[PDB]
Amino acid sequence: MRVKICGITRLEDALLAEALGAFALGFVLAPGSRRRIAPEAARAIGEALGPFVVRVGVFRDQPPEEVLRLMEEARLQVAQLHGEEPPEWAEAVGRFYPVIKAFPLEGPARPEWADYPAQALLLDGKRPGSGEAYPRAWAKPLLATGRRVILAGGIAPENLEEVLALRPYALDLASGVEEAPGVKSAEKLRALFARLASLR
Amino acid sequence: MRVKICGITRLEDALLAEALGAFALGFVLAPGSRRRIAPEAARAIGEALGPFVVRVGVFRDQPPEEVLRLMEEARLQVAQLHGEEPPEWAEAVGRFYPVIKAFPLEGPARPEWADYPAQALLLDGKRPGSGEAYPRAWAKPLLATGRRVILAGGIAPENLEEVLALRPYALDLASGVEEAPGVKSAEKLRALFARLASLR
Repeated sequence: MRVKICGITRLEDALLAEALGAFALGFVLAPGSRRRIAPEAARAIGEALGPFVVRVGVFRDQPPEEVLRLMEEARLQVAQLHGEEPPEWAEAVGRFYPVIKAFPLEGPARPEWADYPAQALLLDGKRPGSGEAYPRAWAKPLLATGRRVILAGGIAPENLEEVLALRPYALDLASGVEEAPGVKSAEKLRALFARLASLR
Repeated sequence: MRVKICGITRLEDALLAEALGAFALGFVLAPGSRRRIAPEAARAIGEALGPFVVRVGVFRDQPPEEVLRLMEEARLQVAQLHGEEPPEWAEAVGRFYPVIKAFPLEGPARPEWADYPAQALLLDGKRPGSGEAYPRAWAKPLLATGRRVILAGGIAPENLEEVLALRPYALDLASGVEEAPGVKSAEKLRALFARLASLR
């Protein structure tokens, strides 16, 4: 199963996540987040990573002119629009980078989202980065569309069997592997990736 | 273990490699190569892929400005320099994209290659694209340096043990999983990833 570790703020965490087998790493550049990091910093960390890990930039309600300039600034490869950006904007950025669109789940997901112009659709719980989970089924309607779906929302090594069952494109983790918001736990990560291979 | 499937020329091959768990896909843009693909085609195939797979451009003795133009046209994320590119060129391309530098092995690897300015050093056979293998121990001297090394040169699901034992950063495959140059074999691709999971 593909795993993305979001909210990276330290070299230490990026390297461990990479070593454990993460396919992608998230770098939050949305002013006002509990996991925000300076673009220049995210780039420094990127100079330290290997070429086979995707660098994702996370934004929120920022004009394409902004995002594209930030993406370049931090030398990122994929843009995650976590605000409520217009498909027009997603399209403008999607013209330079693959785009992942975030969508809150206050219940069932409107299959019409599979219509949003993004290479991946992320199903996150009520609040963004609030470690709040939700019932596994709430993803059915979107997964049904066949679009690549990334499951997030309080995922952790404990309740993997659930999300893993749905067999989505990838899993996105943050709180589930942190000792604190923005700080990762070597142990948590270790077990997580230990569980996965175990559930081969 | 991280795996890159190089020489992609068809969407079906890119999709299968992605589905099987490849971390990266190679798109050859070097004139004279048997697995060369049109940059507009690499872009099109790119639009069909998920965001968590790295798109690599492969070049040979092409100047920075050409490399950068191609990377942009094909919308690729990492540049693989497979010729005799001097460090100056690697640094120039590296201002914008992570860089992988290939070294054709004709004997034990030079530890001083660790000084070349690239995020990863790829060890290929005496004749790139030939599918010819080489004594794996030859990788020791460079692996010893601690830098990220990617092993290539006629790797196939049949000889995974030896290179897997070297614990490099990643493995690069092409001929080992093809029915013909540029045309991947579904059977071989599945065999490879099954053999890997079985040797975890």
